[PDB]
Amino acid sequence: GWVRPDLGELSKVTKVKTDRPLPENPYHSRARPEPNPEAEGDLKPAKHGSRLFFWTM
Amino acid sequence: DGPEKNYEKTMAILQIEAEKAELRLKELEVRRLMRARGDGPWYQYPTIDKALIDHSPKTTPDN
Repeated sequence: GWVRPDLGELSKVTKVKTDRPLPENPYHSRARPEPNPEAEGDLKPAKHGSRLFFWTM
Repeated sequence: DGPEKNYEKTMAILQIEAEKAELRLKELEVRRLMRARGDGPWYQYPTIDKALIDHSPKTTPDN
């Protein structure tokens, strides 16, 4: 009681239930490094202008 | 003009100058610290973006 699978019939990706738990860390990766310190705040004018040598502004 | 004119103008001159000078010193210190540690906005040199990597299943497993 078997049939020859059609062309491409035994090629589509299927699904299957497995009672095993999910591999939460397949690569066994460590703790990821923390990001750079996030910065925020509106741009207030630079204090005393350029502040480069004698330039007032 | 009265002496009060020049004198009142000149402590303001000195205050602006000092509030610039200690800022310059603090800028040298901040720039050095942020070049050394790097835990901040600038002096952060580039790296590799994580979006280039691909996670879809490959031909061979365990890769």
